[PDB]
Amino acid sequence: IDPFNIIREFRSAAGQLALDLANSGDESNVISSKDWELEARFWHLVELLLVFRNADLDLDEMELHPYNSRGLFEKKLMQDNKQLYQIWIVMVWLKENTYVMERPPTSKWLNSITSGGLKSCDLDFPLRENTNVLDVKDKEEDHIFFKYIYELILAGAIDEALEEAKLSDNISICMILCGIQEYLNPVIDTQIANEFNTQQGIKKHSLWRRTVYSLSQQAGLDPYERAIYSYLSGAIPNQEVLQYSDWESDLHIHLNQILQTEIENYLLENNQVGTDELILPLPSHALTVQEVLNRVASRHPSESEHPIRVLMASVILDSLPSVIHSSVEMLLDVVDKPYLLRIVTHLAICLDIINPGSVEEVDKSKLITTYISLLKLQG
Amino acid sequence: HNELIHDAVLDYYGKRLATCSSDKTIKIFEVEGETHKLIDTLTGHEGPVWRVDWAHPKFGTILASCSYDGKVLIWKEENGRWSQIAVHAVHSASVNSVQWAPHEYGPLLLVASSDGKVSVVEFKENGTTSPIIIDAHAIGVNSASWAPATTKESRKFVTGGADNLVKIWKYNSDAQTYVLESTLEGHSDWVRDVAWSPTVLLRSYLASVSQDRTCIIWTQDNEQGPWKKTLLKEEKFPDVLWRASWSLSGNVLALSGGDNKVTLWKENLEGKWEPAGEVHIDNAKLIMKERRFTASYTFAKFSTGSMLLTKDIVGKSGVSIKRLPTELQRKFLFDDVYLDKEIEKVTIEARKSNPYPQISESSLLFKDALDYMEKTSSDYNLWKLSSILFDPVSYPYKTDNDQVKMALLKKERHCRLTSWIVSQIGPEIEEKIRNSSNEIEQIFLYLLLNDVVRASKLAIESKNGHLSVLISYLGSNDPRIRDLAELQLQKWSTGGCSIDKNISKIYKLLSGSPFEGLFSLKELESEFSWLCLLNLTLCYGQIDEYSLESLVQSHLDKFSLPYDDPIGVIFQLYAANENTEKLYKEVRQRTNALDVQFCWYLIQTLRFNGTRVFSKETSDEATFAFAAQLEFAQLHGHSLFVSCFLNDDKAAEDTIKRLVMREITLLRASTNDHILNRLKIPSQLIFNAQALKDRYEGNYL
Repeated sequence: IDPFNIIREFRSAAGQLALDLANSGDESNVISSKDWELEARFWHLVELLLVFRNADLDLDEMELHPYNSRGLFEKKLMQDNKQLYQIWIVMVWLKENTYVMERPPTSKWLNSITSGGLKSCDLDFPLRENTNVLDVKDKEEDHIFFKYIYELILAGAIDEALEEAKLSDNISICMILCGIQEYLNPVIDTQIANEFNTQQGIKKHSLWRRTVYSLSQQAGLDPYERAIYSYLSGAIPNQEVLQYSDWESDLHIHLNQILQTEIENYLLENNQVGTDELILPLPSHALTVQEVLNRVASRHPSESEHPIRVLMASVILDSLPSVIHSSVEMLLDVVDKPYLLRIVTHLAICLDIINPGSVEEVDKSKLITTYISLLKLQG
Repeated sequence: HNELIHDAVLDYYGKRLATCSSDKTIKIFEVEGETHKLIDTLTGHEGPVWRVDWAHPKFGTILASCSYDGKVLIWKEENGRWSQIAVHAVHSASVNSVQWAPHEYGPLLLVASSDGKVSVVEFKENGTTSPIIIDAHAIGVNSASWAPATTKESRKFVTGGADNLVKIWKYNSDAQTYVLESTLEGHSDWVRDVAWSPTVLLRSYLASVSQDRTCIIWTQDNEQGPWKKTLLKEEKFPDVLWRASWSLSGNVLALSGGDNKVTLWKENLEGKWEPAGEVHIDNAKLIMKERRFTASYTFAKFSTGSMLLTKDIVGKSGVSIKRLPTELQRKFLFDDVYLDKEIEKVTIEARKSNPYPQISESSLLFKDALDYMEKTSSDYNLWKLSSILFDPVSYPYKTDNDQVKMALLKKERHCRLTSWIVSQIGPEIEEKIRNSSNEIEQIFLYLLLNDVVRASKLAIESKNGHLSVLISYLGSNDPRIRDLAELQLQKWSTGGCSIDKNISKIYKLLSGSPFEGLFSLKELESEFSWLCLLNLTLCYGQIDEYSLESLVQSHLDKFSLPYDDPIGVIFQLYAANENTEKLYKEVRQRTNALDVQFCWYLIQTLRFNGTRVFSKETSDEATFAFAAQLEFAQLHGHSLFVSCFLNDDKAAEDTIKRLVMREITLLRASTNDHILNRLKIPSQLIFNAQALKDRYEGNYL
């Protein structure tokens, strides 16, 4: 009996209130309505993390595939560790929330070939060996480029990303971004024959990762470009590139913790990774999510204060209940108070329709009182 | 001058020699090693003694000799004492050839003369005697020989005459004599000698030596078919040839020329013969002259021991008993422990047309013959490779599907091959990495070692990063990457860009096809071994799309290969699966690069593992060769074992029987718990021979 039938209609209006800004915003209403589109994006994270409950988990267990050494256990080691997959569910939710701009650049390195003796050099890679023989205009047309790719990779539009990094004749680049999308080899693996139909992956990605990271820390090349590489490996994007942080410092610092356990996992099984394949060192960070939302809290310009962002914080930690009980304490005191902000109490009825529905894990007193006081103080 | 003779003959065991020179005398010798013991001289004759020959040692110690006095004599040894026991002189001219028919025909002798007649005389002290005679030739009969036994109807013998012809006869019941069956007009002068082939294969063989210096070999499959004529070589010999003798095993043809030298000959898959191991007064004048006989009279008849006798002066009787030139050379063969543990890998069963044992089940892999060698001798390379290509890989832990057990086997064998191309190409590339002041070229080379690891690691130390990442996209045959490579390069052309030569090549290894691309790599023929070029299309080529066999082939279609390379040829087999047998004959027809022992172990291990298609006819051919090789080397044990792998039952019997009868005291308990018994050799065969030799050593001691 999905309770979200009412919520879905809050989330619906929340989103349609995002569209009243485009027309004639430009006053306090473009700002206050940045709160509405934040609610909606919260009702979604809520709508889909709760959904996460028992669902034919038994026959899911794939057991005729282990020992495979197929190096593609993502399908399994993201199905057995329900914790990590939960992380992921958040990421995909964050990805559908990134911005995506578009700006007017083809024929790759144009003005540098025509003029520069870079003809002997010829290729990007073979260039870093010469330091400062990148000419002007080119070094900029390439810059805007990796600003469009970093922005678009963040959003997880990988597909549409390579379709553009090709249109600029920057194919050598595009190639690299194929180790990230595939990041492992699916071939004649039984349980998966219904999807791929052909061998479409790249072995030794655990080895390739430590390569692209060696690329991100060389620093000789573009700031943004240098940044997109690190993402695909780990979360140390160049600080000169960390200016922007919607909640992307979230999306990334998490990818850190995920593609790490992922690595330390296929390592634990000795199934996909050779010992001599690890060229560059990489630490196994136990970045517990509860500690990651905290180190990210110092990069929250009061972005961890907002009503809605305190809530997305608990929804992530499953400590949503203690939040509703720590809140009632205030509504009993009446002694200022965030529950006098027009937006927070519509979310107290969130905790009113879920708790009883999902587990019935919330007191009938803590509930009952905040049903009353709400329907009481309305305008 | 010095001791000069005309003919000589060893017996069934080769411990008794005989010589007959123009001194009208014979000389019987007791041969024991490199020594020659004279027993007695024979004074019987009135003219130059031409030839001699022993009769089967189941009739006693007998010797026949003919001379210019047209009188054939029969000598016998009684408790040591030599004595003329009979006489046969029914010819008006001089007698020439004397040979005892196979023992199955009883004590029977053949005799040819210059009067143009041939006679067959039956000697039995108790039994009845009935002589025969035939007008064979026009100007005379120089020689005649008995055909191998097969009902007295299948008795045939070939004759040669100074009328330039080679006639064949057959014992007819009706006529009470030998009627004419075939004439063969292939010479243009005096036929000096004709010998029938003791071989047992479906085809019969005949060798006719001429005075016009030619030599024809006649073959026949069917029993009433046409005798196919075939010159030994399209050009005529130096001098005039005299003798023509076959080896009891292997179908070898020793030939005695007028250039005082003897020249051996063997056959091929073609039928055209390639040469085997080379080795080396008063009233008497007219006699020699009416015999159109020169002063250069050499001779060479094979012995029961498949050994070759030839006149020299190195010996107390100018008769060397050299051992055949065993071209085949392998160290581990001479070992008894190899034979022993090699039999066990077999399940021996007797055939359905005779008790004679023949292999039914074989688990012989190439791996086996690797422990008995060194990891250095050139062979180990030739062998271990075959052991990785054609040897049926096995996967320890079974798996859900039969396709999965396949692709895994497809893979494990793939890695063995490439991990070997490394071991060999090793020194070639390793030394080509010293000569380099181009760190990037140091990469492309390190990639020919299938070492992406130390390759990409280097790419970074090269101060350039990107390629280091693309190097890691190597082993896997991702399609979208093979696509991009070709797209990146096509956008190099239009750009008029100048990419470092060895960096665009690394890029060409991603397009899954480097030797045919836009930026092709065929150029690399110049400095890089053909093998190494192959190693590329094997590691970075389209592993998954094609079949490991097919793929290896799609590289040959790009290059010719060392026309005379053992390892190089091996691949060419692996290459064409459906026509592997068609190409094996196509190979040996052009190059003696695969060992005689190899051709067998190769076609035999492949036929007992269900790897490829093999004609019995062919299998036998290379089994004959190898069976003889060991035999010439005197290893009758291992020789016997190989003979087992014979598919023609009528052939095996003759090969096995004869090999055992002659060499029994060497095939006894003293060697590995009765080797002959562990092979399922007929009980009656042993007993027939055991007491045969005992009959001999009695008369001798």
